[PDB]
Amino acid sequence: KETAAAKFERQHMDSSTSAASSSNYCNQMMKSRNLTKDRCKPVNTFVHESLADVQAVCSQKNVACKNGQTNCYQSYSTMSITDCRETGSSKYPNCAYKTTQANKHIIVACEGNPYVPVHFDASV
Amino acid sequence: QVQMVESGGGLVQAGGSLRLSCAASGYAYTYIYMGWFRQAPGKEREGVAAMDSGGGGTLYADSVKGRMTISRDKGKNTVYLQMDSLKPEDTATYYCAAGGYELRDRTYGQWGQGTQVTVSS
Repeated sequence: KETAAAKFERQHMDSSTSAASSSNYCNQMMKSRNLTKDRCKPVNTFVHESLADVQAVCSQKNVACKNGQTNCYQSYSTMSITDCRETGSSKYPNCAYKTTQANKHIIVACEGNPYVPVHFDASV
Repeated sequence: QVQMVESGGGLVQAGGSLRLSCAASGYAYTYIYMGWFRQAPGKEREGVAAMDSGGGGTLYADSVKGRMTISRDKGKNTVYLQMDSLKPEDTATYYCAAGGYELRDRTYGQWGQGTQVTVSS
């Protein structure tokens, strides 16, 4: 199966672009990153920073994760992110999303050797 | 960049008490969890004890519970392991770890190099 690190890159990294430039970005990316094959994933965030910059977050401020686990890390700097939120009329298989671009601190859960992001927890 | 230091091991005798000490420096925040893991020759690394920054959330491996005590300085990235009566089965390399959750090895991102404890019996 996909490694946890590779799954995080597929589901949450978009280093190719600095921001989402179209209101259809989430419709396109949720589909193209295989997040709508099994069901419409209701919410997902993509990070528009280099992989190195996101991996570096695992060496930044330790915080709790929303589920109460304690291996989360908050970025020192804000990062470009796109939040994808499923619309009210969305119905599988035509999963439809609202795209919101913002510049916020991110919180990721980190694991492994090398110690890298494995879950996207939150932004603030 | 973070300096993880842990110490206190060496050649020791069955029945003795032993204290291992660990500290992180070069980190500008607080590690919520710190703990101790160990690996005996030819065996899997195993969790020994962990504790959170408030001095709670304490957990021990079943085979060491009641025989060793973890502690931490409040407000600090330090952790300690007080071993009450060394057994032969306690021979291992002991590692301190920081920044994870409970005794989940993969969740910890900072590790000391390990201090060898060899128990004679």
